Amino acid sequence: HSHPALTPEQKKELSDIAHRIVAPGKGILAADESTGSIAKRLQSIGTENTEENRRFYRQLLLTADDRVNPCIGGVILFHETLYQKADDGRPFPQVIKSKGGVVGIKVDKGVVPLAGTNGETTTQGLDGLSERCAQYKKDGADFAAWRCVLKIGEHTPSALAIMENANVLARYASICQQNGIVPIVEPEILPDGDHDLKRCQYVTEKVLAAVYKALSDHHIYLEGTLLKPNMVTPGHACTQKYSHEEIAMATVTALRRTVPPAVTGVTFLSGGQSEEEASINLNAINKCPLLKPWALTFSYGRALQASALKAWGGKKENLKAAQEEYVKRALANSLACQGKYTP
Amino acid sequence: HSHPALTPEQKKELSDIAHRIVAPGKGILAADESTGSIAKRLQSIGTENTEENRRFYRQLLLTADDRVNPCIGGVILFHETLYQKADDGRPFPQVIKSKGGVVGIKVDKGVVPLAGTNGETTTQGLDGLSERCAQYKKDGADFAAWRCVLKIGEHTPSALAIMENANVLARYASICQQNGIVPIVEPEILPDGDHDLKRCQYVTEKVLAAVYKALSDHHIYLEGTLLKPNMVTPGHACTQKYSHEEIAMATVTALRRTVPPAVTGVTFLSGGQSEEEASINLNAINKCPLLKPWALTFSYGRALQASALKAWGGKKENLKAAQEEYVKRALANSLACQGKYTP
Amino acid sequence: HSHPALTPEQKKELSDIAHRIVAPGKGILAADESTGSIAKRLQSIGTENTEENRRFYRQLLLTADDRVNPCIGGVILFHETLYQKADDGRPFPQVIKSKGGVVGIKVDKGVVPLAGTNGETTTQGLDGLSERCAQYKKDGADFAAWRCVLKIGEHTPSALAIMENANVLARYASICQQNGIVPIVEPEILPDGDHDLKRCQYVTEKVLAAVYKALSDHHIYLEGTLLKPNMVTPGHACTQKYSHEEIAMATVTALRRTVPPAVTGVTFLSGGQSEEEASINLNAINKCPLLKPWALTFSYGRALQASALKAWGGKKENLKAAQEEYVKRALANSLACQGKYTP
Amino acid sequence: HSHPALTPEQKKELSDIAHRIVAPGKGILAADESTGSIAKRLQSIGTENTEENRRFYRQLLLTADDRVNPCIGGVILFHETLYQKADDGRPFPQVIKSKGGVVGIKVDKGVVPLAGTNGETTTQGLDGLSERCAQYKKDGADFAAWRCVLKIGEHTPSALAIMENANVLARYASICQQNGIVPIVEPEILPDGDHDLKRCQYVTEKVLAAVYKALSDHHIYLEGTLLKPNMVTPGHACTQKYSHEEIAMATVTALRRTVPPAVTGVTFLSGGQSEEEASINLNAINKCPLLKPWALTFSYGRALQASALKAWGGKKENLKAAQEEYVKRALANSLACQGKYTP
Ligand SMILES: O=C(COP(=O)(O)O)[C@@H](O)[C@H](O)[C@H](O)COP(=O)(O)O
Ligand SMILES: O=C(COP(=O)(O)O)[C@@H](O)[C@H](O)[C@H](O)COP(=O)(O)O
Repeated sequence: HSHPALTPEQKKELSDIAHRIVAPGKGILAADESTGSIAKRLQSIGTENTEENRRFYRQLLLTADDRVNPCIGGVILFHETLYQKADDGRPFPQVIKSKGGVVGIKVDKGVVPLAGTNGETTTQGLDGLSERCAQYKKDGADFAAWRCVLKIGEHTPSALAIMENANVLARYASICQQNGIVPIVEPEILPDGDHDLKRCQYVTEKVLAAVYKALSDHHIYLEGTLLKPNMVTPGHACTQKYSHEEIAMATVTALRRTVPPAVTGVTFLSGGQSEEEASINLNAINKCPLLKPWALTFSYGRALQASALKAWGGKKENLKAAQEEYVKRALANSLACQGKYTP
Repeated sequence: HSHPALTPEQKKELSDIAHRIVAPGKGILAADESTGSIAKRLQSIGTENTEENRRFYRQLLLTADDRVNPCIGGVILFHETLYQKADDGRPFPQVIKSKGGVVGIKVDKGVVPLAGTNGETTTQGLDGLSERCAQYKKDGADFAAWRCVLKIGEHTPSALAIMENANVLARYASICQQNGIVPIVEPEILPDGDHDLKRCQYVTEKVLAAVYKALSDHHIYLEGTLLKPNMVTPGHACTQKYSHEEIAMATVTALRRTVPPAVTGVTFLSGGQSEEEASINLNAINKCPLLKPWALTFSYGRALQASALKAWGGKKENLKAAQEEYVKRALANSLACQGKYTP
Repeated sequence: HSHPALTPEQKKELSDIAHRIVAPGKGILAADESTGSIAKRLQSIGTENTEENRRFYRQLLLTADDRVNPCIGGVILFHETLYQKADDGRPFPQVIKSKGGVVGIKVDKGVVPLAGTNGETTTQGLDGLSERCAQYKKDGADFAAWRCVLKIGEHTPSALAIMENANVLARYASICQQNGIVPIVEPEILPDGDHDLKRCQYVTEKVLAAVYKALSDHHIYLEGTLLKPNMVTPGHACTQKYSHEEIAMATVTALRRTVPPAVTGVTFLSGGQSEEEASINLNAINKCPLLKPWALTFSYGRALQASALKAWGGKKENLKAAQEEYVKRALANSLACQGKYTP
Repeated sequence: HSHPALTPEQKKELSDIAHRIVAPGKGILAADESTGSIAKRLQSIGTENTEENRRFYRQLLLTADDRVNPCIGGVILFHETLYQKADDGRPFPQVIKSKGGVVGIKVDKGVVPLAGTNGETTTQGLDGLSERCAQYKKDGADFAAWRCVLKIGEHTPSALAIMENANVLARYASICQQNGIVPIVEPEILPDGDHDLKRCQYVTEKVLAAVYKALSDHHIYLEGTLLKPNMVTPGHACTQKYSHEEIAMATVTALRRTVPPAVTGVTFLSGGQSEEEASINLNAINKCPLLKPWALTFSYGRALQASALKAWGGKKENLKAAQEEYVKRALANSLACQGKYTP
């Protein structure tokens, strides 16, 4: 029966925020690398994993010149970062906002093993999520991030994996919208394996269909949501080669038959793709002749920081050289999400 | 796992047929009134329900002048009719085809009561449907019709009704596509009751979501399908009044959050709407500012024949006057499905 | 909500019939071999597949001396047989009944291929099943048979196969109970393959769980039903050997964690098991130390007729020798379903 | 596919623990009243809600004379209590154990509102539950408690409520079994409302069916689990009166058609029933002529402490009088779970 989960005013707030993030030419910078995640980053460039270093590396990205402004409609931060400040004592959420970006916050607590499965998982973080979202909202966050991981293999993703992960994404999304936070559903399908393009498109189609059915069961406002899916590509170990147009067609197709037009936008994850690779693919996708009723932009992390982190190396004197690489990719991906990339 | 239900060639055939039916400005004429259905029609105009009369009334519609050609992309026939001929010994499927229309055939066998429910039902017709489709395909049919009925009330549509009806529509759709027949999924939600616009949009959204999840589970090719849903409107007995723009917004909205863009088209059912009423609403719908990734056309029966049948009255001398009323509505609805309706 | 599918009087009738069939020491004789099924039988013994021969072979079994009376609580017949008569012009349903047996009728119309699957199927026969059941009930039938086939392989039974087959079994069961016919749910899992005991128990557990969840969704009266499942055994081509106690434990276990105690009884199918083999296994099952809240009897066909058909060979003079083999197995299985078999 | 969630040794440990708790004549004492729960208790008897008072009241129950030993097979504690000690510095888990009881621990974190529903909820507590269970196991706990609340009303329990609550109970159960903790599934259906016995039995049957289907999907070992359901009774505000035999029949029936015989036992919750009332009903239930393949015992809180708490009143001098009332109810319920009660 009709028992509204959201009021017209609440729907407007969520829809407004969602559109802002994926506005034309705009994308998302994923700087939510968790503890163990960012640790490896700083490691690859002989840099002590200290809170100060993390605060510096983050400030480095969030303070890049204004050339990045029209390219970044949103940036995801980890809990720690959301409460750090720039050298001028300015809170990071303020830095981002001052540059026209929307502040996002990762609210999930990592994946957990699914018993009785073949190395499959689901993710936690629902406990006290409501009050957490109410706080984050007060502290400048307007959208959240929650990653679910699925993988292609012999008997995976299993029916349990798909069903459980889809249900948890809906619970998370539900709680988010209750606190004025735009939830970004992220049902990532690992690119690991030797499977081909077809297998990926198939699993993506099945997974995405289950995801939105769950979202419907939990009464979630699609307009006030975003989707962070994997692009459709062959396994990393696949022997067969495919073109950028082929993965672009497979991607848009898989999305066309599963993602309702009501969904405000799609912010792809680079999932192990090189900076250039992820940009070209995003461009191809936006070039696909088919009809796309939702924004097809980016939500990259490594594909946006790889070069930067490298140019940084931990040396403070390398601040400019590092930021230049980032602004470079941001500009590159701002065009791609418009189908104008031209390297 | 990847076990193709359709080949690329099979998908092309189905997609091609689907697009033909809903090509710009084109709609569908529902002349599949069954035995007891068409019986009441002929009754309302003091006319014996004889096979010859039915053959005449049908010929009357299928032979209207060429003004109807660009307006009719498809017409659904009942079994009997599919094997009848025009006065010139020309098979009806040939008449339709010669005018550029695609021939459709109703394959369901009516609704059956769902035990343990409050007057709810599901529909049968799956037995030997495959061989039936193979035959119909050979005899000129390219798409099929199967109607499922749902109704809004205290505890209806129940979870069983929605789940069962959605599953049967998928089985039907699956068998159709296996025989080169484009299945038109028709999950009609009766307009009966005193419920309002909101209640209808809610039930439509929930029902449509279940429908496409089932279609996905049964591996059906969305591009090779059409959707024949009810427009979103208040109950027939609703006290509150709504405008054509209001039902147009409620309709497009309900569709935007449930119907994947891959679906080639949506052919609305008039469901008790007057000829004019159904035309204006279809126009409003196509006028809705929102983004519509699928064709929003018509699949009317009464809203296309009401006046004709009346002008006919059984008198053969009234052939011209009758056909004129039909051509009138066909032209009226061809514009509407383009958002250009006049008064 | 509470909308009774059955009245107390209707539930009593169904429960009563169900208990009668599986009363202590009683089992079921499956003589519902269809057209192509019984054809091979008569073939193996150089006998023309004529209606008269079928009528004779059937009469041969249904007229065996009274020693079989306490052993047979029910016998399933094919449509044809249900309307045939014994040499004395006595209708077969009357013969069976006069011997204290309940008459059953197969109402399904065979399996159909499931598109998009690896050789998987579902079964049809729901069309006009209601009126069919009303007739059969009038003509002496009190319970029905409907076989669904599932098979173990790489990716089978698939989620579609399990879900579809479980739903159809529920629709069938629902219609049956509406017409005073006790439905026997038969979710057979082919023993084909080289899988082991564990794999079978696993699939059986998963399949059986889905079956009863569907039965619940369709509001079916468990007490007024029976279950005709496959025993838990290794694939026919399995390399590993198992004892009668091992398959008995695997069987009872798989049933204990899926079959609600409300289910009046379980009538196992022999599924390619030799006459002796099926008897010993049924005995072991009834000997299992675990707690069994339902009757664990038989519903054999070949395991009950193999020897008979052979001793017959088509020769009318062999009537006695043939019936003796049948009575032999019936007596053998009457003990087994009591755990008193005496090899 | 076959990917064992539990080893034979793990299954044995869980099954063993489960049987111990519900051994003949034994029941469970629910002393897991949370913070706000036990607060009201101490309030009703003018007693400051201090940790010392709670420690005393708990010690009071866990140290009752040995007459309670054969009556208590298990007792559930709240986190705090699990780490408190008796006056002799003996850890509570040790007190319980020394008396032959199994120690249980509530691991859920309360109910949370389900958005888009009519006051419906689900419960949280899955985050870090694994490590929590590993710790509790080390600290003497062998089984856990997790309460899900459902309620009967106009459109409740809704499909979302039933589906979500059933899935969370399965996740909880899954994690528990991975850490050698026997999970007790508690899908409580509030007795609030003016509904009758029939409505309750219906909802209980539907809810219980969904619960076990979920448990199956998550591959949980039924033998290593217990069920804490509500007895089937009319709403608290129901106008119609029923006998103890009537609710006993409705209860056993609802359980017979939903709870697999593999489930080791059922520990009913008193849910607002008076001490006497809960005892008589438990007796009637065990007196029901129907077949019960699982233990039908108790898991009471108020129905076991009501009189005690009252006789205590906070006064230390009232220790004996208080414990006597508890031992009284424990003895009363030990008989009831055996069908030998006799007021
Ligand atoms: O003819 C129709 C044309 O539109 P569709 O809904 O078929 O598309 C509709 O108007 C329905 O048939 C109408 O409800 C007839 O119901 P009836 O009066 O016979 O009891
Ligand atoms: O007759 C039977 C008796 O037991 P039920 O399984 O019917 O209970 C079974 O033995 C099956 O019909 C058998 O697999 C026949 O298959 P077929 O050789 O014709 O290809």
